[PDB]
Amino acid sequence: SIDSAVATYEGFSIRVHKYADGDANVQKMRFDLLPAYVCFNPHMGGQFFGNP
Amino acid sequence: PAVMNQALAALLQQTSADIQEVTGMNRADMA
Amino acid sequence: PAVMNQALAALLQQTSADIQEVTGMNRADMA
Amino acid sequence: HIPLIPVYGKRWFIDDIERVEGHIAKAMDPQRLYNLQVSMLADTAAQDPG
Amino acid sequence: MAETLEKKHERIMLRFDRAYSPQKEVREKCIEATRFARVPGGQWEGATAAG
Amino acid sequence: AVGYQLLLRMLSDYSLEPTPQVLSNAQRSYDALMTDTLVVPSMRRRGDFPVGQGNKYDVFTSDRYYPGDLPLIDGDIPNA
Amino acid sequence: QIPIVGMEQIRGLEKHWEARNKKRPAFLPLREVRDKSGNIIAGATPAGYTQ
Amino acid sequence: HQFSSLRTPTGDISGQNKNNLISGKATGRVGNYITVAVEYQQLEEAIKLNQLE
Repeated sequence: SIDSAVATYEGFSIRVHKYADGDANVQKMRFDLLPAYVCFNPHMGGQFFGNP
Repeated sequence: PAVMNQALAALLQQTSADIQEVTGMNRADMA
Repeated sequence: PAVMNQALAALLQQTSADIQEVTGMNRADMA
Repeated sequence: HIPLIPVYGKRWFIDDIERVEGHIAKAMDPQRLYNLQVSMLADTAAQDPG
Repeated sequence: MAETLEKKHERIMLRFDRAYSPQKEVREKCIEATRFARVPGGQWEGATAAG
Repeated sequence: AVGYQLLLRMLSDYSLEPTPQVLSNAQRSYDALMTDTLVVPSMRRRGDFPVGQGNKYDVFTSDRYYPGDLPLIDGDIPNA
Repeated sequence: QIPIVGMEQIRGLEKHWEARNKKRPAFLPLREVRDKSGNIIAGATPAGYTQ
Repeated sequence: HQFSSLRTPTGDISGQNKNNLISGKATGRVGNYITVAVEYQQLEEAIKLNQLE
């Protein structure tokens, strides 16, 4: 029971929640995201620099 | 195991019959 | 051995009846 | 005349006050009791399976 | 004779209050019945949050 | 009652044995004590149990159902 | 229906009883009924069930 | 019922007191019966009473 929506940017979805504190009489908003990374094989990438 | 009491089944039957009974020459017969 | 309690069978029959009951001058009688 | 045209399902005049009724008012209690009976049956049935 | 509109408006307001006061439970029951019959979550309204 | 219970719990200090008449007196006094302090909780309704249409409820008064506990909602701690 | 047991009978084993419908235990453990002198009086079955 | 208000520059009423709902009643009671009773002998009604209404 909290007003919420989602938004999109560059193929990523972000969840936005809008709520309020009554006694203090304030309104607040939050945007949330959760990432996840995997590394399949370390032997398929790295850093390269120019040889002298 | 779990069991079913007689009162619940009786209430089920009574309410299921009563809803239909309450909800309803030739024209005078219609609701 | 295994047994089937009365409540599960009662719910099975009740829901099987309710699905068909809820899901549906001759033309007016159609759904 | 006032261009408002009222339509009533069933209308009566009982105590100096207009009263109206449709077709759903009379069967609210049996329905809302049947729902509770079904819910309580489902919970008890799911509580202890075997 | 209500020359001003500020004098005509409160008469309308009192008339509206008078008309609203008695006919409040009939429309109460009508709205309750419609919401009960048509809203997909209305049959359990009045105790939606309970536990 | 208090005296008989104390006698029962303290008689073993002097190495004696209570007699059945004293035991019966102690039990009777304890029963008289316990009679005066009953509870009988008298359980309430359920909470989702509908109240009748004959009680003439109103919109702003709610009470379509017997009163019960109500949830707490917070928008800062994502419990859900 | 709810079973009725004794505190000394079921103490220390509540975690197995609280989840007999979620997990699938092969059996359920329960102690016996004992007198003040340590002698056994009744089996491991629950005393009864409510009506 | 009667109430009272509060005045805050911003609407923060967290630390102040709130109005409580004290309820009162007016009680009425019944009084004593009012009785007017008369009697008369049967002979009197036949020989010496007319225009009883």
